[PDB]
Amino acid sequence: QVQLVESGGGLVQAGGSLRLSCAASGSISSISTMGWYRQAPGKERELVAAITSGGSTNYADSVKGRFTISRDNAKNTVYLQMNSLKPEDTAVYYCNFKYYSGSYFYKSEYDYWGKGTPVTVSS
Repeated sequence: QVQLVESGGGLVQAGGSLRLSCAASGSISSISTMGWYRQAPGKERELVAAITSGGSTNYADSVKGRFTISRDNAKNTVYLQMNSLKPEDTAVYYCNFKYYSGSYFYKSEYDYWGKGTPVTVSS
């Protein structure tokens, strides 16, 4: 019933797996893009996975073939199944919802994000 609150993170050893989830604000299909950004202390924000309203997915190089972004319309929830975790994946993960609107005279781009969740992959 709570939204824009990333859950499912924690501490796991290398090779482990986690599954992060985030509920959307209303109809998750009204969304235009859903992404899972991550940032480690001392490092810059980086996009890890991004699904479009059509299902087209994009991934990063380090996470390709390991992390899997996905969506459930019934539960209005975006999912990131992280697998074969490596210590270089330790960071705080944020979920972002991008909404595009416009007409022949204007263009609006809303971005809503959550508080994040920590992921610690131990060596």
